[PDB]
Amino acid sequence: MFIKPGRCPKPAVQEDFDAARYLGVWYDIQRLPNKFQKGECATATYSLSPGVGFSVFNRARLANGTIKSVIGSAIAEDPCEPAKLQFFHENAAPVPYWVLSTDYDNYALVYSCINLGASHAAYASIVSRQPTLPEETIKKLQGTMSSFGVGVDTLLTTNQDAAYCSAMN
Amino acid sequence: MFIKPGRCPKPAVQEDFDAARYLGVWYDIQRLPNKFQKGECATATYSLSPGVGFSVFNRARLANGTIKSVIGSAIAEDPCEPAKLQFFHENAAPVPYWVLSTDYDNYALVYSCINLGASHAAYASIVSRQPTLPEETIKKLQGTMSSFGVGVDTLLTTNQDAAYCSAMN
Amino acid sequence: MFIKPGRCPKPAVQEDFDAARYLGVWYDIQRLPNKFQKGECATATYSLSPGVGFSVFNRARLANGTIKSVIGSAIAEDPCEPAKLQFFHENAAPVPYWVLSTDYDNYALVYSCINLGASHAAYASIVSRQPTLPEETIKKLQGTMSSFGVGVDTLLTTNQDAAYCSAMN
Amino acid sequence: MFIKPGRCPKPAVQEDFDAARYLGVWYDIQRLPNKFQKGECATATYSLSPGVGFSVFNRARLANGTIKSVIGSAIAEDPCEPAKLQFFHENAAPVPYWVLSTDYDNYALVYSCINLGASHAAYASIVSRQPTLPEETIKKLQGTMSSFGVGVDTLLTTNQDAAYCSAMN
Ligand SMILES: C=CC1=C(C)/C(=C/c2[nH]c(/C=C3N=C(/C=C4\NC(=O)C(C)=C4C=C)C(C)=C\3CCC(=O)O)c(CCC(=O)O)c2C)NC1=O
Ligand SMILES: C=CC1=C(C)/C(=C/c2[nH]c(/C=C3N=C(/C=C4\NC(=O)C(C)=C4C=C)C(C)=C\3CCC(=O)O)c(CCC(=O)O)c2C)NC1=O
Ligand SMILES: C=CC1=C(C)/C(=C/c2[nH]c(/C=C3N=C(/C=C4\NC(=O)C(C)=C4C=C)C(C)=C\3CCC(=O)O)c(CCC(=O)O)c2C)NC1=O
Ligand SMILES: C=CC1=C(C)/C(=C/c2[nH]c(/C=C3N=C(/C=C4\NC(=O)C(C)=C4C=C)C(C)=C\3CCC(=O)O)c(CCC(=O)O)c2C)NC1=O
Repeated sequence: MFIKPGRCPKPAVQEDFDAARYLGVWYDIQRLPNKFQKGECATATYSLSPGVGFSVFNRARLANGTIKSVIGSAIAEDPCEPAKLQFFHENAAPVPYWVLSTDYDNYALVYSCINLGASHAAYASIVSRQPTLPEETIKKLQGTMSSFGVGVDTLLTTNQDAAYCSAMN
Repeated sequence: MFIKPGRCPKPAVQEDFDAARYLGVWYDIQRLPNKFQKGECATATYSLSPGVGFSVFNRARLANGTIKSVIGSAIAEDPCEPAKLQFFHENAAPVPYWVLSTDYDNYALVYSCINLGASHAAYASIVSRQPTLPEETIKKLQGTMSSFGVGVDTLLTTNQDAAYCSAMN
Repeated sequence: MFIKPGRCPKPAVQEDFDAARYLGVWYDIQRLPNKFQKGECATATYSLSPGVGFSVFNRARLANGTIKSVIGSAIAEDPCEPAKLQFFHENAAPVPYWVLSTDYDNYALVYSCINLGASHAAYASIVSRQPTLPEETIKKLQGTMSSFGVGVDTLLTTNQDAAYCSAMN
Repeated sequence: MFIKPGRCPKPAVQEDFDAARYLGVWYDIQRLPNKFQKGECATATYSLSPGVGFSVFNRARLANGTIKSVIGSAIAEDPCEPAKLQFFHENAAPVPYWVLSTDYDNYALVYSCINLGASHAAYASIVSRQPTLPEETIKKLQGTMSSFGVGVDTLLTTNQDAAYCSAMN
């Protein structure tokens, strides 16, 4: 995660967030540097749960070409704030997952922040329904991140090159 | 939930709890009074989840013969404490669910407590793999409940009459 | 605490809340029924703390003329939300304390809610800098309470009779 | 804080922890590397609170000779676990503080852990009533830390040199 001074901000989340339209495959496009990051080509696949919330299956391509995957469950602990989710990954403690912005069909902006006293740890990701996203959409989502203090200059562009990422197919 | 003096106790939970063996159908036998309890003939069905934890489907027979059902998800937030679950029901805030004692094939004793300052609210339930449970097992589980301050003569016996409950089939 | 259907509401809190001006003595005027309420003539005294937040000293007149007192600490866990405090009483688990409305020199409306699955438990109190408060102010604060579902005809009027309460002096 | 893979461990805390005997001045002797650490010569001063818990005043000597200090409040949220404290520092989010071991008159071992998904952030400190502690006591407290996975090889010895730390007097 990205660690820096200050307490977690509380940005606005997506209004009338509809988890049913958020299901399916998302590609990782851009994100904060992540000390724990294993790989490239990252996707998140969200699916139906017979309980509440939805199920999570994330996949990434390690430098050696091995695919690393993790399974999880996503639940909105407050049903009146359906965009403020808790993610329960196998063998992980619970972490927050906030959908700050999505149009369901093209893009989403996700934020996770955990307080560490007078510092905090964050994930922040731009994702896409495709392995790329238009520069115009990226710049708008970067504008949203700068409005709660994310340094857009620090964001890393994920490797989604078709040949490099072919091991994912 | 039943409101009583004192902060939540912390009873011992089932050693080496195995959620796989805990899945399937449980019948409500006896429980604490519950002001918003709907119905009798109550069952809990626990099933596989494609993410973490397991999925919850509870059913009860309302007075006019309708079956009320609720969907939920159960997750052990700490995998080293697998008998201390959080239940996430549609339309409810998270509640704890502690498996105090089970032999998986006959009985379980479950407890849930939320602190209210110097007072608390609790659920406590004896459940069975059949619509009845032997008196000797009920008595042993009442003894466990009395060891952390549950009053035995508050417990209600659930109506599990085969004719009254036949709408459940 | 008073148990009712529904999950906790989230009423608006006092803008620009200034704990320094909120210190000193407050008299209980009206509150929700409270099964473990001890006494009448209730006052809350808030004082400086050498750490963060402020210190709490609550007093009430028991039926046999003894004064019951409790010590606590109040901390706003998020300094950007200074009217959303946590109160830590001797012998109690943490409880929320939200200053919904105050003019610092006459009245305050305080609210505390804890979720119990699909139901909740709450405290709600109208307090005054004097042992009485004008009817017009009581009526306005009842209107605020009714806007998030408090039933006005549940509220109890605290005994603040100068002769009955004289043991408090 | 020190960040590494895995979830927070839950080590045993000091039995019958008595906050009254823990009050006064403690010197920082040894601790985990701390990405947020400002200075050397660190002391913690714990004092009476008119509310619950105790008040905190920490001081350290920066490389330029300026003294940095912070104020805080310490509260045990569960009165039955008085060694498991929450520390509320001015402008910080709440952080845990566990007294793992103390004899009140010579030494204490303190641990703080916050989960970051499949990693965690920790503080771990050996403190003393004096600017030094016997090697025998340090080695015993290091044994306690190794028993829940702390790498004693990573611990840093705090500069408590009388001449360097004279700016603290
Ligand atoms: C932004 C919020 C965000 C959260 C809450 C998050 C948490 C998170 N992601 C994980 C894995 C993972 N997370 C991803 C990918 C994603 N995960 C996503 O939330 C998204 C949007 C993607 C990208 C498409 C992958 C591929 C893994 C497994 C490999 C790895 O650990 O890097 C893990 C578990 C690590 C483990 O088991 O070792 C956590 C706790 N990651 C995030 O980026
Ligand atoms: C002891 C722990 C215990 C917990 C944590 C618990 C929680 C719990 N049970 C619920 C419903 C329900 N719970 C049950 C039944 C059960 N529920 C069970 O956990 C068990 C063991 C049974 C019985 C076999 C049923 C039938 C419903 C739906 C009907 C109703 O609302 O009463 C709800 C939601 C109510 C709503 O949406 O209005 C909560 C929060 N109930 C408990 O009894
Ligand atoms: C509305 C929020 C509200 C909160 C958070 C609250 C909590 C609260 N009040 C308590 C006691 C008490 N609380 C009060 C009085 C007050 N307490 C107040 O917060 C206010 C505004 C007054 C009144 C002026 C008194 C007199 C006691 C001690 C007597 C008693 O236990 O009833 C206790 C501890 C009980 C014990 O140790 O047994 C709690 C948890 N009370 C509330 O009314
Ligand atoms: C081991 C638990 C432990 C906790 C919970 C802890 C938390 C903690 N210590 C802080 C400051 C501080 N903490 C210390 C010192 C100490 N603090 C102590 O808990 C102890 C035992 C000492 C040492 C004697 C000092 C001197 C500061 C202020 C200067 C600095 O930020 O380094 C801050 C606030 C930083 C700020 O306002 O910028 C936090 C959150 N530090 C810890 O070491």
